This record gives sequence, C-alpha cells and structure tokens, in this order.
Amino acid sequence: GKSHGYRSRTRYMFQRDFRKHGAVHLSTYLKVYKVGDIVDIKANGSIQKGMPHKFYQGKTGVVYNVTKSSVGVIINKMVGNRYLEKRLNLRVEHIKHSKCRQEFLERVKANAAKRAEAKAQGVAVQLKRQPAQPRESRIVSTEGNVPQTLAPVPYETFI
Amino acid sequence: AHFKEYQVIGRRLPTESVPEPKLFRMRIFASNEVIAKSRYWYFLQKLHKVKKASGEIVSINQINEAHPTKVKNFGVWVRYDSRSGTHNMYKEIRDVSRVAAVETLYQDMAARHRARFRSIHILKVAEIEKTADVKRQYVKQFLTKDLKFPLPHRVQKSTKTFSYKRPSTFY
Amino acid sequence: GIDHTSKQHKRSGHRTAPKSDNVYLKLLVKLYTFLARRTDAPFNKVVLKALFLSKINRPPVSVSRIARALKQEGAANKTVVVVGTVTDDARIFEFPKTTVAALRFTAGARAKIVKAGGECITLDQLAVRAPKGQNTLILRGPRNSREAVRHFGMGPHKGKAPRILSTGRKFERARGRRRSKGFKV
Amino acid sequence: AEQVAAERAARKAANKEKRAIILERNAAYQKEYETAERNIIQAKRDAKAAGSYYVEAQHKLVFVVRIKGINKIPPKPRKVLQLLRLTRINSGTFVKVTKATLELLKLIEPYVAYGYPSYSTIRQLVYKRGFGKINKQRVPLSDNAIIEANLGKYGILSIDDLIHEIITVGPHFKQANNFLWPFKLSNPSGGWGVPRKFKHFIQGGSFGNREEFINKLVKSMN
Amino acid sequence: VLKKNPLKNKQVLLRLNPYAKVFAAEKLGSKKAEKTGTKPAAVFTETLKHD
Amino acid sequence: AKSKNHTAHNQTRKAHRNGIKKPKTYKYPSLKGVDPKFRRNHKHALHGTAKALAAAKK
RNA sequence: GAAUACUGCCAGCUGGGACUGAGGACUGCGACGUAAGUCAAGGAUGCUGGCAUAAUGGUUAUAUGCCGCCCGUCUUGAAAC
RNA sequence: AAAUAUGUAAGAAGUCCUUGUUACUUAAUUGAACGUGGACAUUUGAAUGAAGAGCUUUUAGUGGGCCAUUUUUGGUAAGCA
Ligand SMILES: [Mg+2]
Ligand SMILES: [Mg+2]
Repeated sequence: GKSHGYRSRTRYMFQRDFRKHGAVHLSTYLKVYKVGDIVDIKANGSIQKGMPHKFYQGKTGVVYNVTKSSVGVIINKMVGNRYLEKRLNLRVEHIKHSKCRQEFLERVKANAAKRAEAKAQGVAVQLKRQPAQPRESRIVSTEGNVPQTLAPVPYETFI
Repeated sequence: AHFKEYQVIGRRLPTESVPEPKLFRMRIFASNEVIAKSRYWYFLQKLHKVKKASGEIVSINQINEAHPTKVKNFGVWVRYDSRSGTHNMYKEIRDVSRVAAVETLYQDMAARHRARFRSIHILKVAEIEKTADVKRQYVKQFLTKDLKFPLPHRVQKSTKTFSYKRPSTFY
Repeated sequence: GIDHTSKQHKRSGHRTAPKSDNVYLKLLVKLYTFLARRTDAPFNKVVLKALFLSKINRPPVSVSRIARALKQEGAANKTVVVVGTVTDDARIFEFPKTTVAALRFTAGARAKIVKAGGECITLDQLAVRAPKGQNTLILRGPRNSREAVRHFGMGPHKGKAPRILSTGRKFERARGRRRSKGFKV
Repeated sequence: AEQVAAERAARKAANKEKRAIILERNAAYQKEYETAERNIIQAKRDAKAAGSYYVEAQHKLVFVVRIKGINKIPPKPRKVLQLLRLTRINSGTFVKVTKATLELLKLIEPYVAYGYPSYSTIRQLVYKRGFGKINKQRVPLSDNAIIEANLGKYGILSIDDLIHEIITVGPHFKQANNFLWPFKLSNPSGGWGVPRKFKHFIQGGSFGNREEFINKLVKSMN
Repeated sequence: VLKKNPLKNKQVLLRLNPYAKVFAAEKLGSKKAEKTGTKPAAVFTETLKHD
Repeated sequence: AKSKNHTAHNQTRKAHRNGIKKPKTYKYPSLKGVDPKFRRNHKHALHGTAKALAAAKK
C-alpha cells in the first residue's frame, strides 16, 4: 500500500549536513525571542522533540507565545483556495530570527535619521528606494586601449 | 537580407577592481544594427567570459566598401554545421564588394550544402591581391587574357499572352 | 477579442428603487432622491439608501435605545432619526423630551414619546425642518439579533445553533456532542 | 442680471492668458528639444575628434505593442500583459525603462513588439489617438481644458505639456501615463514586412526589441 | 459629437497648439544647421579601416 | 471497468477563479493558546491599568 | 572640394479614387480680421435633371456563383456501418 | 550543486522619547505584555495595475472525461495504460 507517515520523504531534508553533526552550539539556546518576532523554521534532526512537520521547513512566521523551552509560531498555509492560520509549538533549536526583518529595521532607523537631519534644511529628502536605472552617457577613451580585433575560431576535435 | 558590414566595439562593464576593460572589436555582416549587435554578443560569448548583461557596446559603425567599383577576388574562410558534424571550408568569389560577396556566399552555402544562416560562421574574408594565388578553377576561368564569350539562346519574355510570329532565339 | 480582467455586464449588487409597492414610500424616496441629488449633504444620501432596505435590514429601534443615544453628551437636543419603525420598552421608566422622526411608530412608542413631552415626526417633516440634516442623529437596530442568524455558518467547533424543531433530552445531545458517546463535535 | 456678456468676456480673457502660457511653454520645449539633440550630435563629433568613443545614454522610454491575440497565453505572461494594460491585439503603452520593468518585458517578449519611440511618433500618437481616463471613462482629448482639469494638479496644462512629460520622463510620468488610455492601433498599412510574425525580430520575425525600428511600425499602424 | 483629427484640420491643430502658427512661420521643420569643421582622429579611422 | 484514479488538472484554475484571498488580519489577535500564567497576570494588569486611567480621567 | 545613395524629420505644397452625412434653435474651444463681421471652429449643404409610375422597392418561383451531411439522444467523441 | 518553481518583509496596526498597571518574572522598577502623554505626514518609505474593496445567505448542475508541447512511469510497441 501507500505510505504517508509523519516523517515520510524527509530523508535528505532531515539529514544533518556534512561534517557538522553532533551536539548543537549554545548560541541557539542563548538567543532570545519575543512576541512579534519574525522567525525562519529549519528543523534540526539531532533534536527529536518539538520537531516541525515537513511542510513548515523553510517557512517564515510570527511568534505569538513564549514558553519554557519552545516558541509558538503562526504560519499561513494554503488549503484549497484560501490560507488558514496554523499555530506551531517548536523548540528553539528549530528556529532562528529572520535577517530581512532586521535589515528593514536598519533601513527604518537610517531613513528616520536622514529625514531628521534633512528636516533642518528642507532639501527634498527623496526617501523612497529606486530600482536600477538605465546607465547614462559616458566617454570611453582609447589611450592605451586601442581595440583588438577578434574573429571566430575554426573547428577542431580536441580529444 | 541585403547585407551591410559593421564594426562593433564593446567591453565589459567597468568595476572598481578593474576600470578600463580591453575594448574588443569585431566585423559583422548583418541586415541592421540589432542583428549586428546580437551577433557581436554571440561571438563574444563564444570567445570570452562575458555576456550582454555583464558588458556594454561602446560603438557601432557601418563600414562601406572603399572602392565599390573595383572588381575583386575574395577568399572566404567559413565554418558550417552539417547534419552530422562541423566542417571548415574555403570558397573564393569574384565580385565587386565585400557585402555582395558574402551575400553570394550565403546563397551558395544554402544552395549547395543546405546550410542556414544559423549554421554558417564567417571566419574571415580577404581580398586576394595577386593573381595566381587564386586556387579555384571556377574563378580562375574568368581571369584569362581577352575574355569573351557569347550568350546563346536568348529568351525574351512577352507582355501579351498571344504572339503573332514564331520567336527567334538569336542573340 | 478582449482579455477581460473582470466579469462583463454585472449588476452593481446594491438595491435601488425599493421592491415595495407602497406609494407613500415611493413619494418619500422621490423627495429624498431630489435632496440627495442637490443638497450635497451626506445625510440625504444615507437616508436615501436606508429607504431602499428590506425588512430584516430595518430592525426596530427601541425607545430605550433612543434614550441611551440621547444620554451621550452634547447630543441632548439632537433629532433622532430612525429609517424604520420605533417600538417602546417597558423596561425604561423615564423618557426625555425629544423629537423622533421615523417611518412608523407603534402605539406604545407614540404614547410614550408624546407623554414625555416630545414629538413624533415623519420623514417629510424632517426634510422641511432640516434639509441638510442639521442637528440629527441616525439610529439603527441590531441586525445580528435575529433567530435566523443563529444557524448561519453551522459546523464543527463553531458553537452555532443547529436547525432543530423539537428540543430537550434525546434531541441531538448525544454521539457527536459529549465524549462519553463517541466524540465531542 | 444680463450674465451673458461680462462673464463671457472674463472667460475669454482668462482663456487668453491660458493660451499665452501654453504658447511660451511650447516655445521653451521646442528650444530644449533641439538643443538637446544637437548637443548629443556635437558630443559624438567631439569624441570622434579626440579619438574617444561617445557612449550615449540608454533610452529611458519604450513603446510596447501587443502583437499576439488573446487565446492560448500562459498565466504569468497573461498577468504581465494585464498589468501593462495590453488586453487587446494592436494595443500600445509607454513604459519607463527600469530593471523592474525590463524583467516584465523579458517575460512577455514572445507576444509584444517594443522599442524606443521618437518625438515624432509620440506626437503623432497623442495627437491622433489621444484619450484620457476620466472617472473610468475613455474621453477624447481634443481640447486643453480636459488635460488642465485632470492633470493640472501636477503642472500639466496642455497636450504638448503631456507630450513633454512622456518624452522627458519626468517626476509625474506615472500619473501622465495612467491618465493616458491604452492606444488602440490598427494593423500596419504596408504590412508587417516579414512573412511570419511570431519569431524574434533578430530571427526575421516580429516580436522582441526592434529597438529603433518601432517608429516605422507604429507610424504604419497609426 | 465627432473627433476631428489634428495633423490634418489646421483649425483644430491651432486650437490645441498655438505654437504651430509660428512654427509654420519660422519653418522650424526645415531648419538649417550650423556647420562644424571637426575631423576624426587617425586612430579612429585606422580602427574603422582595420581588417 | 477501470477508470481514472486521480488528477490535479483544472484545480488551480478553480482556485484562482475567486481564489487565493489572504486571511484578514486584525489588531488584537486571539489569545487562545497563549500561556495561562501569562494570561492570568495580564488580566490583572489590564484591570489595574483601566482603574488607574478611570481615576485619572474621572 | 563637391554631388548622390541610404535612413530620418517638416505644426511643406498638391492631384486622383472609394465609403460614411449620424446629430437637429443658441450656448464651447478657436482662427482670420482695427472693427463690423466672416470661417473648413461641438456631425452636409448648395445647384440641376429625369420620372411621378411597378421606374426604385417588397414578396414569390426559377437560373447562376460560392457554400450547406439528419434531426432528437447517450457519449471523450455521431453524418455515422 | 544550478535553472524553473517556493516562504517572508518593503511601516500609521510604524519608529523614537517619557513613565503607569500586575497576583507574572527578576538579586533588584530587572524584564514581559498592555497602556497615558509628546515628536515624526504626503517620496508615508520599491515598480506596475486596480477593472471598485470587503462580507454574508441560499441553491442549481457536476463528481465517466479526452487531446497537444514539455517532464515522466510500466511496456518491444500502440490511435496502449
Ligand atoms: Mg504556439
Ligand atoms: Mg504572413
């Protein structure tokens, strides 16, 4: 018959990695999570308690509950034609903070600093990001850079 | 189409680790600027580690023929892909300009080997400055002293659907 | 051919020109569609949309709700407006001297209001007293208090009132409702 | 209260200062266009004289025309065409050139023909097929009062002001472009020039980037 | 009631654009450029004529 | 009389007809599943805060 | 030292042909005019001829050119041998 | 160890400053959560588009499918599965 267990098809997903097996380092236990933090989920195969299901591997969610050794995380799961709210109790070995959130907060504080310093002059702050604009005019010189003519190479076996 | 020759000069995009790249130049026979720049990037992706996103084109210039009314003999070295492999060929064409010579070359390869524009690579084309360096008989035939020949069997196309006398093919 | 990003030819889905055949209601919506077209006050558009509504979208508004609305500060001399009916309430004992404009009044509500010194006003007299809704206060009854909305969205772990005729013991209190008989919902 | 002479004369006078402002603005736009293009030509000439090469700026504007019909389109290019407002064959739109829009153009490469429009074809498009979107209605332009009523908040007063905002891709290009209804062009008057359309323009077909040959195609279709 | 088209119909052309009258007056459509006697460099022309 | 076993054909089209609406997020999400020792103190903290604000703006 | 080709622009001029004439007092934006006013400026008017009847037209039969498989049903699929 | 697909973020329900509550927590006004008062507004925090956005009730038919490109399994293969 068919087989769809709780950890089916999780072979390479829950292998550890090359040459970093063994016990886990103490930074994962010394990291501090608060309610509202945004965290990434990546399971550790060395810890069998508090494991996430294989669906939530690589998923990103929001902390809603902090307990003794675990963290409650909220994920949005697509079920059919809508998203449902899923609450997960995961031990802290299987989560880490999302770095995109802290990058955005750094942008927020630097952006507020720019607005605060330029408010003393009113110099059209222009605080929105802009994407890659087309590159403008330039003059390239041939002083020591005379062009070299290239041609297609004929065919050879090369074995 | 009716071909034109362009020089296309381009380079890599300048970085802080290396400003002023080496400004490579190539001569392309193409119908227009877009096809010329596409073929330029095609051959530079075959030669060096660069692509269009990582590089730029600094110049494109049409090179028209210096003496468009001198009759030349050109030797052309060509790669083409057949149905089973890749071959090199050397063909020589007596014609008045480089773009017309490569146009007749493309027609000749498409006619005699069923090779398409995507399969033909033009290695080089060069004017043969001296006679008796011509090595093909079909062009060495036209280099003789006081060349003259008749044109037998003249066929004159008519405008009317009916002709009122038996036509003559004297020339 | 057009690659349509929406449904073509769809109705707006909002009811205009009410489905009732009441000639006095049609006169009232004629008056208030004139007022909504030309008085450029939002009150007239609000009461014009409220005039179209069906019976379950016009719940009754009690005199206790009217008095509770008048106990808001700075609202003691406003004109209460109910697009619908006004019923009385014997659970309240004192009533202020208000003016209430409404479609219908029950006999008890009209007696209570005019006994307290206030007055009952129709919508056209409301229009000629306050053409742009000056010093008014619109009240609405509770829509989600009907018996029918109890059964809306019935399912497992909803707590949402099964459609049943007879009640008591042995009418759906068993397997599927307590864990001693099978499971609990 | 005669009310047919004094207010009419005031309206005529107010139109006269509006016309004078439009006239001097168009004079300034014409002057800056011709000085800009002559400066580019002279910069190329001076680079050639000094022995360098003048790499001109990449174009900041493309015109995109839908070429393929509405049947059998994959969902991601279909959604990109709907977001670029090309829901009909022979429909055209200006796009500001950015990396974020170049990725969309790469996505819908096999169903559009796009290129760099010139001032002449921009002027002919706006003058012949010029339609604004006024409370979700397609209104022909035909008078400067419409344009100064709808885009006058963002400085645009006339049709040539709108043309200037399109060609010099200014701060309010997004507002001007979304005010402009998508251009409903016809089939080309001399044909497409190729026997078969749905190959790339490099392959001898029609889709892709005919980077500066879009002016001939759009002027034939317009 | 009817869309009259500019680039014909000079009345509606002048209605949309007042500058068209002085454009036609000064003949800016056919404007003569000022000639410059600049010559390209020898390195440019030998790079162009290089095989 | 064998038949078709399973397919996922047409399912994404059916979903994307009127489909893939994100759930409505709210201020003050539900406190169910939150730790009871936290909620038991949170009730008294909000009660004291409400009493202090009522005494301030009484 | 020129010309010409090629490509591109003109709010340059101008000839022929076809289809359409919706709307129905005025209002608007304009142009030429010092002004009165005029205009190709928010949709066709002016002049003329023949006929005033089966002439146009409608209907119907026939002929010609091109096209057109038998309906209803079950079915993934029916003109179905 | 790709390509293609795939999760999250791109603010006002935000950031910063100050100090109120608690029976939680700490050696400790230490912290946790929710707050009072104050400051930051149209470039309010990338692009493009929005055709209205959100929400609810009720009910029909359907629950034999098949074909094409690409990936792919069994089979010598199949207009096969
Ligand atoms: Mg196809
Ligand atoms: Mg064709």
